[PDB]
Amino acid sequence: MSGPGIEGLAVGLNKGHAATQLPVKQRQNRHKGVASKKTKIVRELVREITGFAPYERRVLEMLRISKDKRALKFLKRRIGTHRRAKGKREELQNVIIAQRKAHK
Amino acid sequence: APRGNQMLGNAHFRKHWHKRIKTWFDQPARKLRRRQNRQAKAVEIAPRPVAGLLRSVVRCPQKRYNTKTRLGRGFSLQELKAAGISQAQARTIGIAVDVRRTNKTAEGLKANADRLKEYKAKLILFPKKASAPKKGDSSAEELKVAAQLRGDVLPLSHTITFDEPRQVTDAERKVEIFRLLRKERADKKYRGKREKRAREAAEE
Amino acid sequence: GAYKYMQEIWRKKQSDALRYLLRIRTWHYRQLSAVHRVPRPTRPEKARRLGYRAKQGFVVYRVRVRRGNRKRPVCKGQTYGKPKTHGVNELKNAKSKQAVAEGRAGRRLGSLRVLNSYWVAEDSTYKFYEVVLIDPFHKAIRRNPDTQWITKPVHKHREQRGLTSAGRKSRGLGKGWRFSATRGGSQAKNWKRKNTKVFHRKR
Amino acid sequence: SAILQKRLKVPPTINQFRTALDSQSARQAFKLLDKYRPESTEAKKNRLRARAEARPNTVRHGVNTITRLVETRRAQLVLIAHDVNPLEIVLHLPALCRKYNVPYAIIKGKASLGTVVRRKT
RNA sequence: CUCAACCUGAACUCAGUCGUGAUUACCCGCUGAACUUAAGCAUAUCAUUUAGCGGAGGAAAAGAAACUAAAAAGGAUUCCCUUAGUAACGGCGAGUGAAACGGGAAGAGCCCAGCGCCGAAUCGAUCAGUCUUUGGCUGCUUCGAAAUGUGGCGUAUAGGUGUA
RNA sequence: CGGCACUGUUGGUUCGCUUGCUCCUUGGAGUCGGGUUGCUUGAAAGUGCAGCCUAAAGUGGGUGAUAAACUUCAUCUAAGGC
RNA sequence: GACAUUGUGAAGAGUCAGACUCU
Repeated sequence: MSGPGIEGLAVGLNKGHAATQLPVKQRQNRHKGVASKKTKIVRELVREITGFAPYERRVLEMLRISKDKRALKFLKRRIGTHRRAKGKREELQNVIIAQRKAHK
Repeated sequence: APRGNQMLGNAHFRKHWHKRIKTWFDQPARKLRRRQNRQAKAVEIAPRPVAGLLRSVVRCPQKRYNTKTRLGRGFSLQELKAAGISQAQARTIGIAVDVRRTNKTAEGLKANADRLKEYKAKLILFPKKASAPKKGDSSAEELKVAAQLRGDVLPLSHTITFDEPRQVTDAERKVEIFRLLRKERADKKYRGKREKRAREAAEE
Repeated sequence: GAYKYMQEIWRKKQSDALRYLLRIRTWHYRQLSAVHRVPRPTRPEKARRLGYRAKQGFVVYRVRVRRGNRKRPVCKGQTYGKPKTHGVNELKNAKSKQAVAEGRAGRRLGSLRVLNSYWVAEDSTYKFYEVVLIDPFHKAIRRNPDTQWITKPVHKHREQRGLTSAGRKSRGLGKGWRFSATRGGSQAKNWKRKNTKVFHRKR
Repeated sequence: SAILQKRLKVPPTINQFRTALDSQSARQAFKLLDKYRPESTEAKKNRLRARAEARPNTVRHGVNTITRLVETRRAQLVLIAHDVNPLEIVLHLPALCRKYNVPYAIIKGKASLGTVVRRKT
């Protein structure tokens, strides 16, 4: 902290030359990534039309039997990455919940 | 067969280097060619400055250089807005625009804003049609003084200044500078371990 | 619009509908010649995205390319060298199958200019690509100031010079330390620059 | 190819295009549609010189236009050609219309619809 | 079974175009050795190089960040000096081996698909006028391309509506 | 023979452009990613390229040079073009 | 040998809880 004998530190968690921060505004290029409402509707409709892939069906059966670990391992092997496998497993679990609520 | 005390050879000449040889016998010729190109460009775009667009003031990225400043690619949109110049107006007036650069600090923004203001003050604008001048357009006796500028536009100054002598204060003298530096280093080094200990204590 | 729906549907290649359609289309493609003019693009949305326009002067061909590695063309696998060069079988071509298909189309049609290509089907033996080409001398192309660029001499045989989108993929171009090997626009040019012995005038 | 299409099992979303409007309903639909055919070439010729000297209801066409109309719930009836090739061009229209509660029918003949619209298909 | 559409595919000494083959100094994409060095030799080296194939221009290619980085930050591509025989690779042997920051030459930005609005407002031949006719401008000329969508606005710096 | 600057004249063309406020809106798939194989690099638990298998998502995706989870962030916006 | 090309039905056995695996 600036004071007698200190004008700024070159090391430590408080290192840095003193400066005044402007408010942060998200750049335009940062917006890419968010689905629009129309895009979400399109994706839901295309899902309803086309259906599921064979590995998605196998994971659905695994989740039905409540083998979350086996489903995660299978999705890791197929999709490839832990992050993507977790995302796909969450989506398929949501599908399981929706089917249960609709039927029973 | 190296003999005696020698520095072990290191020459990289085991490739067919005779096929790739570059000489510099045309250095003065290239110098003259670039001078001639500059003269031709000056004639083509007179009375506009030969250097071309005006460039911004920048701070060198790394801490090894961050005490220096240099010319940039252009002026950020924030800088243009602060100086009251549109991007299109800057383009037609001859100011470089850096569409990628963004300002995160008031001091850096203000330095370039002042640079833009000074350039606008020094600018001379000729009538679009010589017969009929318009608003913002420079006056006739101003246009009579117009001359082509050579070299960088608004060149930077690299002179170093020495702080005025002052008095040594007791508050300054009482600080333990080495202990302060070591304390900062220790705090940064052991931050995470202390957080882990605090979390474990909270769980207990 | 409908184009978003076409894109999303085509993204689901394992669905029953697209599986059936691909089965039918692959069977149909297998019965035709290796390079064959097609009346209209099979994937209009993809063609539009790559730069196709339903205008006189744009044509579409279908190219079939055999899959697998590139066997080294030597007699009885005889290499006549050190063991490091004895490989004959597990050698992979430097250009992708799509680039090979684009090159075949461009070679066959020397009077046109290859613009782009896209995937349409595949089986264990063949891969099928549809290549969009432009006639650089049709007036509908020459008088349009947007497509006038491809009607210039410097754009002859882009697919033989590796300038199309697919061809560029194999050249390792890019920005950053990952793609530093091709500074100057080509690996060969960068290597020449790095390995040239420079003799300054005064030294 | 025709034999193979008959022989292979067709998923429902593809098979839905095989069952089109019966002959009588299709005739009624075309009778209604022909009342709003776009402006003819002869009509355009006659209108051009009159306008130089000096937009009713019409059938809309084009998958993008029809998709926008359906999504905006502005179309009252939609007729989808049963033989669109590639089929992915219109593979979404039945479901989209059923989702937006727009009456829709798969009718026989993209060429017939193009004739109604003064086009090829 | 008659006639009429579309789709797909043909034949034309049909009307008008276009490609082929050369050149090697430089340029772009592939293919790809061994002599040699390691005092032997197989990885390694020679070398991502002789040789072979293809493709352009007056320059080519690259090019407007899915970048560098971790400052109080830089800001397309190309090229020079320096970084530097350095980080790194290597029977860690012989040997090989960059880049950013920094100083300079030159510096110029942009267009689509998609979403959305207008929705055929777009375009090629042919005919007839007209001109400054080895090409241009006008059309109730006649055909055709185009709704499986040509053109206009518009692309990350966003963009658009309305409004001052 | 070219290049310029100014005058005349022929043809075409211009409801735009900037800044403030208001509301609406905003994107590339057999591609990315993963496994394995081969080549390549100074790139070292994979720098670049390609074959086969697998195969996405939507504040998602890529990157931050030692691999993996859980965490702070920073920085861009790939798979289209001049 | 595995994966893909590879689709449509039956019977048996085994896993489960209508599916999978095999022959």
